[PDB]
Amino acid sequence: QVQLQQSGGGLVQPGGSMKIFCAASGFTFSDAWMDWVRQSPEKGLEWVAEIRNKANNHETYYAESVKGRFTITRDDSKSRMSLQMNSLRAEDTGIYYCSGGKVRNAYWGQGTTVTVSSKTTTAPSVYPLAPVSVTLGCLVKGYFPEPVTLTWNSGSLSSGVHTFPAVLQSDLYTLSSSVTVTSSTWPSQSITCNVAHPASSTKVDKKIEPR
Amino acid sequence: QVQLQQSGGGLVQPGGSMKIFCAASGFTFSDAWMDWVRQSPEKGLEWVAEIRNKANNHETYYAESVKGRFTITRDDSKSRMSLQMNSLRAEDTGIYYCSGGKVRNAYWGQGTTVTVSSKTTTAPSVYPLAPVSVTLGCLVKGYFPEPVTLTWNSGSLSSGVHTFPAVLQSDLYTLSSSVTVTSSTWPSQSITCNVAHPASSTKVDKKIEP
Amino acid sequence: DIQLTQTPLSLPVSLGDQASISCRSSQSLVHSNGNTYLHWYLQKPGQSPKLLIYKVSNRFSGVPDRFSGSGSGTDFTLKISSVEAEDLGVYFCSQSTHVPTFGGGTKLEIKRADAAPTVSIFPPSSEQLTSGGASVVCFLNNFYPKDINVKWKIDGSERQNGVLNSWTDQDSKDSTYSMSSTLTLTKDEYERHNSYTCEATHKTSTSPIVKSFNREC
Amino acid sequence: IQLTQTPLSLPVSLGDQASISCRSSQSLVHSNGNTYLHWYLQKPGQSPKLLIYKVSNRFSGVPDRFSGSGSGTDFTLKISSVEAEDLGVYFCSQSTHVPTFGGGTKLEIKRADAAPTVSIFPPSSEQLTSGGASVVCFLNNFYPKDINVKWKIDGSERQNGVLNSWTDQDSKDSTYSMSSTLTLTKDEYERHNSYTCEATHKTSTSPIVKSFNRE
Amino acid sequence: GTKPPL
Amino acid sequence: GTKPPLEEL
Ligand SMILES: *[C@H]1O[C@H](CO)[C@H](O)[C@H](O)[C@H]1NC(C)=O
Ligand SMILES: *[C@H]1O[C@H](CO)[C@H](O)[C@H](O)[C@H]1NC(C)=O
Ligand SMILES: [Zn+2]
Ligand SMILES: [Zn+2]
Ligand SMILES: [Zn+2]
Ligand SMILES: [Zn+2]
Repeated sequence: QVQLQQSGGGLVQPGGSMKIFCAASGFTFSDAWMDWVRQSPEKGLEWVAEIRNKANNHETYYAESVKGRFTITRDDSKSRMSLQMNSLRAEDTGIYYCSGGKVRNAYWGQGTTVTVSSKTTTAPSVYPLAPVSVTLGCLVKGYFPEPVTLTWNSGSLSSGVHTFPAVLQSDLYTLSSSVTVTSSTWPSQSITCNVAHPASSTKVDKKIEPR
Repeated sequence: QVQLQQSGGGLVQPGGSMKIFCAASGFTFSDAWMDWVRQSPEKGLEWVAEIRNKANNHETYYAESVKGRFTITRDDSKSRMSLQMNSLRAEDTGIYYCSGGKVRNAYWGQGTTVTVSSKTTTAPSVYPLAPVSVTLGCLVKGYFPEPVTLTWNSGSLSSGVHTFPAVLQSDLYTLSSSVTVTSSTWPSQSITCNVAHPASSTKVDKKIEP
Repeated sequence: DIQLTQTPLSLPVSLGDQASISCRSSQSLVHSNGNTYLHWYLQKPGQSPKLLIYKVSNRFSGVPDRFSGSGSGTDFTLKISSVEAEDLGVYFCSQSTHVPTFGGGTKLEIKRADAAPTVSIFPPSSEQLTSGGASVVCFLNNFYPKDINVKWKIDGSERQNGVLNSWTDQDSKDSTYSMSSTLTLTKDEYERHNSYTCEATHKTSTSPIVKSFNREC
Repeated sequence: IQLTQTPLSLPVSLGDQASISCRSSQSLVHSNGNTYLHWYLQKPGQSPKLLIYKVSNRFSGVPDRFSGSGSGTDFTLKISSVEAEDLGVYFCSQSTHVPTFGGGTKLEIKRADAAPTVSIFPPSSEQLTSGGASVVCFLNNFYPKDINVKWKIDGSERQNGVLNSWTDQDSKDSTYSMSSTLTLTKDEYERHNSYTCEATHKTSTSPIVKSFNRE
Repeated sequence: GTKPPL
Repeated sequence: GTKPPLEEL
């Protein structure tokens, strides 16, 4: 199977530098035409830079918005490319996708986020929400940057779950999740909220207790 | 002046044995922590073995992949150490560096080449490349193993020289060199290509003729 | 530049029915070599974009032939016969004849029967209160259609400052939506009041759907 | 212990800063309180040379343009005001445990952009009379590094029996050079007369072309 | 449009 | 980490 795996994303100060990478497998990479494409609310999908075939001498081209600041790089022997960014701007903030193939934009990776901000990283408060058959919740409040991953019972609880997209508020994010189970299930069975925040290397468990 | 100088490498057949040596000067050898470190296209840099200070009773250690086949040894009175390698295999091929200091890996020699083989050592043919300002060439074809040394006018001509790395096809290397000079330089001034292939004991000078 | 314009913005469709999407370019996509580089993509919820069609009508490998593209010059259409649930998402066109540009996207919505929200209210956790903050949360789950109006009322009085709303994409599974509303207050005004009410007005109910608690000081 | 070094390639302008990462698969902090993380530079045709030991100590001779930082599993080499003589392959290494090295990071110097000077060379009398035929093409002082060479015999492409070799970047002018050798039997060589070396490079849409004719 | 790949 | 030399003990 073809996989494009981005890596190296995160929080950067305006004016700062950052490198992201894309590791490819499942196809003959030297044959592949590769792109970086970013996504944002304030602009939707945006082509950023491309790097052509070995056949085509690894020719590079950059979107005018990043020309001179961004350098695309590739290693066919290691099936890897990178994007090396300098003098980053708030407007560069986005999800950066790695894309390529013999056919071009044939495949896309899951993306890595690039957030350009002077706000500092902040771990989230995790709050258990007990109710007043039965719905429970978990409130993940006051973190930066994105993302977190939220899990119910270390992931083993996935039936009846709704996890909601984070929303930003005065330089901080909040997200929530609901889980619905039968009345015979809880409080008899332990249900706990698991939240990881990679940027703060934190991982917290909050058990939902009856109140 | 700290110096570390490796000698003794070359071609051996798989299953064969070889000893390489390191000679040092410019420091108190007995105080230095020494290592052998090899480099190859595959694997890159790998630590191979080490031998500690006199103070640490010359304690030795080996990378997992050479443990039992390699033996590292030193002689503080001679400022020398060596590495005896047995049951060599293709994957032992690479550049071997002598390295050490009080700081460890503080200094590194130029290295010596260990090539494990099958192929038969072969003298190069050296051909001159005269043009059809002016650029000349030298072509060194069909040799084994590495290395050869190539110079122009015995190294006196170095401005405008590009010597290209040996490439291997089918057990034989070829390499080449170009020298670019001004028009009133050649052919009034003689320009010649000096090639040495130690392994086959060849020294040869090829004058570039118009 | 070359702007590509997608139309319509959303498209609701019943399962098994055909969907039609339009993409216009601010200029011809016909290249000097006779080729037209017009591609269609689908971004499903939570996933990155995936190539459907390249060069106007060529299905990339793996793309079911219910997906079909046609058009010329500045005028292009994606047709999706037999819409399945798993088709929902945002469909994008892009052109790469010139410096590559993307459309704004077209959301495909799957028409569904009709479903009332299950509403859940949560007072602030003792954990959050024992840190001098107060958030009241309301979940409104598994509803259709997507339009819904949520109000917070504190001692009967609507509060709109400090509200944080979040909705999911449509869920392929049952075609429904879900929403989360969070009212945040200082611990002080939280304690100044005791009736807390998450309201919500939806097609599926004649009167507001009320979920309330009273604080027991 | 795995040392993961990033990026593979690092193009930087003269005077700019460059930053190189390596991360270890376990703490490099020894139980004795020291952190044994080292940085080396291997210039073209030279052996590795120690820059920094124990995270941040510059070895003797090393300018303070070069600085190391980090702790635990996460380390960085920074080079401010990069100069061309800085080019080459950087390696991190750890010896808290059994010694291991990172994969290397190649520092490349950014350059205006330059087309190759191309030169073609027929087989020498000497090779011919030994009954063999190599035709040689030199592509000198170009930038950037990617280039494509096509051999055409009597107008017709010939792509087997070609050996190519690139130099490392030359710190003197930041360019690369490239050599291409097409090898044929003498009899095959004497069966044709038009020999063409075509070089395609970023700097132009039309290949640079050099040729000779046996006739 | 722009120069495409071979 | 492995046993260091005596000057690093
Ligand atoms: C022409 O070149 C530009 C360079 O950014 C884009 O790659 C564009 O997609 C190319 N057009 C075609 C038809 O390949
Ligand atoms: C521990 O011993 C090993 C033996 O191979 C290495 O010398 C390693 O570098 C030593 N670690 C330290 C911190 O000296
Ligand atoms: Zn390249
Ligand atoms: Zn001894
Ligand atoms: Zn507590
Ligand atoms: Zn022929």
